[PDB]
Amino acid sequence: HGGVLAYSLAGTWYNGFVPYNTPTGQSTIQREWDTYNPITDPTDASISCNINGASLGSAQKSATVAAGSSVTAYWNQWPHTIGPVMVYMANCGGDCTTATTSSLEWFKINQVGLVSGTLTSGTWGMGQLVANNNSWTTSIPSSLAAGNYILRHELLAIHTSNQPQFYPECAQLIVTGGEGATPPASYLVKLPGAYSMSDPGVNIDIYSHETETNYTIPGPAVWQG
Ligand SMILES: *[C@@H]1O[C@H](CO)[C@@H](O)[C@H](O)[C@H]1NC(C)=O
Ligand SMILES: *[C@@H]1O[C@H](CO)[C@@H](O)[C@H](O)[C@H]1NC(C)=O
Ligand SMILES: [Cu+2]
Ligand code: NA
Repeated sequence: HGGVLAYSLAGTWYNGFVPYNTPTGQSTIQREWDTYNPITDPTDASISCNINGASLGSAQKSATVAAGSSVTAYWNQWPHTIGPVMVYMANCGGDCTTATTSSLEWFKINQVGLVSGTLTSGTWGMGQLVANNNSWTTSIPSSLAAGNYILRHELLAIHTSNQPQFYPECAQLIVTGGEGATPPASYLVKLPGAYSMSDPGVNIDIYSHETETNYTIPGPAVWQG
């Protein structure tokens, strides 16, 4: 329970949205997310940028960063330790502030699932996130084409048998520089669309598979540039 409260993007601090408070008056690079609760339906309409995922209009900011830049997301004191961490991006195809995030083409730039051990006693990316000051650091691909992008962080907590808990947040970026590269169509997915309850990593009971050492992370392959 929680989410991304703030960012450090290419050396600069950015405040995130404050959940449970009204969006009126708030100003952030982050899309509006209203509660600490997970999205439990993998096909939920708002799974791209959480509920309500709304733009802040004139108060909506965007972080300008070079392709190749390091981007860090900071969480609350995150209480869950079992499941993957995933970082996605999507071209807004225009202004991000006016973009419907559920219509975008999402590609994955970083993930860490089961690093070693078994589902129930192993090391997960989410455990690594907690251990690293409740934060996750990865780079925007060096080659990425300049443009307007959403940067999306997602935690999939799978500690409750057969109930996935998706915790997504979105931040608006202006990506500068780069080398004009775009991910091929095979890396691109929709949100919702990418996930379902037939995915082995989504509809999972870890407690009936306590010697299992494989975990196929849901969603597409990672596009590193
Ligand atoms: C730990 O994260 C907090 C934000 O939650 C940040 O203010 C602080 O600088 C971080 N500390 C270190 C040592 O990275
Ligand atoms: C682990 O491996 C088996 C095949 O050996 C596969 O059927 C199963 O879905 C995998 N589980 C996950 C969570 O990826
Ligand atoms: Cu929780
Ligand atoms: Na904008």
